[PDB]
Amino acid sequence: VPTLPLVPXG
Amino acid sequence: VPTLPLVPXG
Amino acid sequence: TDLKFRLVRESFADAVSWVAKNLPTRPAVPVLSGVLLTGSDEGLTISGFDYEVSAEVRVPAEIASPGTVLVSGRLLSDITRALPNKPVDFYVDGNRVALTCGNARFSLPTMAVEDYPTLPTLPEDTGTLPAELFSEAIGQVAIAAGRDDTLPMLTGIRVEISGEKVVLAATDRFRLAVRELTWNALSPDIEAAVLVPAKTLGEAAKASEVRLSLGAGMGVGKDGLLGISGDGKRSTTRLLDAEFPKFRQLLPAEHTAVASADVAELTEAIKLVALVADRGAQVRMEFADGMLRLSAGADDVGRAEEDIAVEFAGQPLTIAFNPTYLIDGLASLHSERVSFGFTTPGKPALLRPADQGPFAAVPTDYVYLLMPVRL
Amino acid sequence: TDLKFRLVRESFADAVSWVAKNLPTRPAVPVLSGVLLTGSDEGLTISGFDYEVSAEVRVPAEIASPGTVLVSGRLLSDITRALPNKPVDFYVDGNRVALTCGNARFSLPTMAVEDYPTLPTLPEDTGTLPAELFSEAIGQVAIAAGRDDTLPMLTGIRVEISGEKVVLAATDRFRLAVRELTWNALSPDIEAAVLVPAKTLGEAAKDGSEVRLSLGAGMGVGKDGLLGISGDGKRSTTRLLDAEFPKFRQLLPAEHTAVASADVAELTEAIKLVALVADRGAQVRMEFADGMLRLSAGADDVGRAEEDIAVEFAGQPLTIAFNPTYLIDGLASLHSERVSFGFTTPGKPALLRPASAEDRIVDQGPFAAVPTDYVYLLMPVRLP
Repeated sequence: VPTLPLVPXG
Repeated sequence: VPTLPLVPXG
Repeated sequence: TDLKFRLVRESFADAVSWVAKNLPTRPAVPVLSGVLLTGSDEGLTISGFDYEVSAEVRVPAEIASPGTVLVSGRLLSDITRALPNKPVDFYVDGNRVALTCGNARFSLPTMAVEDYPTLPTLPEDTGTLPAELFSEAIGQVAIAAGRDDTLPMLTGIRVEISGEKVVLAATDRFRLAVRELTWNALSPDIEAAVLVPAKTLGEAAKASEVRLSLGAGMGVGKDGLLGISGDGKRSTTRLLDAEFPKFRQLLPAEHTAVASADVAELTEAIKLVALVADRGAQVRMEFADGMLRLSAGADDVGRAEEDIAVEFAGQPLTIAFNPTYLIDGLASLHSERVSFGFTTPGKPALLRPADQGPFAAVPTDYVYLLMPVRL
Repeated sequence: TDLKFRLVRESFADAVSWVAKNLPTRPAVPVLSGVLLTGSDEGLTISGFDYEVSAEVRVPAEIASPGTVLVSGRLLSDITRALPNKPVDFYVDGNRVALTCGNARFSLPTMAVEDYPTLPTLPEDTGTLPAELFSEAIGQVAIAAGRDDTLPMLTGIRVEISGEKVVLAATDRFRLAVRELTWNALSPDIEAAVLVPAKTLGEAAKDGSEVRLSLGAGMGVGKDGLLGISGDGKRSTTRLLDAEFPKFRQLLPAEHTAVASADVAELTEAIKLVALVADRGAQVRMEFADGMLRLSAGADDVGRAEEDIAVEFAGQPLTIAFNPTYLIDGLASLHSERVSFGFTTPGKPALLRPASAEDRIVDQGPFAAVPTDYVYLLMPVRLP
């Protein structure tokens, strides 16, 4: 269950 | 909180 | 032979969901989550059983190949409720069920049919009555049953039968509800009393003529089962072997005071004043002078009173009740007005549908006897 | 002077209930269960404090004697909603309130007015917009907010203001919802962004004329730490979140390898059907190609499901999987008959945006992002 590629955050 | 006078039972 | 059939979605969904509604939420063993589907020239039968309650419905269907299969019941219910509104094809291919409908297709595992208990055979038919009366009467009495399976003598609805006359009774030791009715007897020498789990009966009632199957003649109740049948549906419940309390001792023959009120107006007033009752413990009813002063509360949280007009006669009294139990009784009367019969503030109050005393008890087909709380 | 007034029950009940909705259900001390009632000059003001949201309402009333009093708000709300439909008389007699209405009488204890915390002053007005638009926009993005206080940077709705342009955004790291709208700014040079707790602002979005938002003026927008919301004789303040919203604009894809559109109701119904066999409702799989969408779920142990629906589709065919709850949330937030999907790969976010039944999909790509007032960006899950 990957996260949105928020940087930082994931 | 008394019960009905059921005998037995109360 | 492998079961293969086709039938209308809504018909399928209604039948499965009615059987699945009874399935245990906490299944004692996994196989009891299944429903059994059986196809013959006599149609499609859907059944479930948890050793206590069974449910079985027959629906018309095009049976291409007869057979029997066990599949997950609530899953099948949810699927059939959500399918496209098209004919449903259902083919068992061994260990796997193919379900197709419109642009949708499901492949479901089967369950071990050899482990599923066999549905009990219904006792002989005992009597019949209209669905409306069955539903009304059970609803009126079930509200008073105990809800604690550790006290099984209270969790039942007592069913007394004498020829064409039925008496239903339930108590939880705080209220007693009794309903008398006439039914259509199917057997002559019926003088019996059984005890039926109230929750089960109540649910059967909240679901055309109803046929009760308890046996015939002197055999009534001997098989330990009640069958309920109507409209291609048929259910069974195990009877309770517990002894019902001696409820007829409680029914007062005379009243020191009698009153009548408007049911809706009183109900609304109890709900209003009980807003300041601590934990909704009690509402107090002061009766005198054609007036009911309904009150609740205390100085710590707030006090409330509403005065409503009533007919009253006899010895004035103040008597307090559990407002939920009182609303429950009022809601069960199904009449515009309620008649009360009182003796003292410490003794049961008689509610029934509707010079200075004492007042003889009035014959009626429904009583709700409610114990007061202490002031 | 002791407060004494009369007013119509429905008006009293609505006003009190609106203030009391924000009070704690388990107040630490009794004064925090209270609402303040203040009567003067033909009006009754009802005020409620809470550490996050405070609120105040004024309604007309026949004031026989001016004054202020503090009583239990939830209890008063319950009582007034259930009183007879008669004029409500209310008078304070010492430390108790006598409330009379038709044949009903209540006697309520009061609390010490001087112990009620002070309600925060509304910041300067910032701009206005229709209540309907505000509630809809909040409702659209609030669904994407995180609900875990340990990740506070996810529990807000971001409010960006650039002159007449407002952007609302929310994310929980799995979906991102962004809604743009225009409003009527009340001062020049507004260029700011704040973070408002989502659960607050979302529930508050439930009728009116125009809503006034008060976060300050000009360069002062956001400096007071409060979002004021006013309209219809009601005002409220909501304390802003000190957390920092993630950098979401770099998530928005400018180009897609595939686009699709579907009917929202048909797709919603199909997801609900096939997800019945999804383990823990964890995933549904979407195989797009040839003007068809094959939606599937499940596994051998519990059952497999498929439903095929017509879609408009162009670009590179692909199979991509989603959390079906998050997918339905996004479809339900579009508020349109159809959905437009924008894809890159099965492992990268999918862009959902509203489409009308009067929109239509086309070449075979690649496809520039279409400008849209609303986007719901959804991370896929891994295929088995």
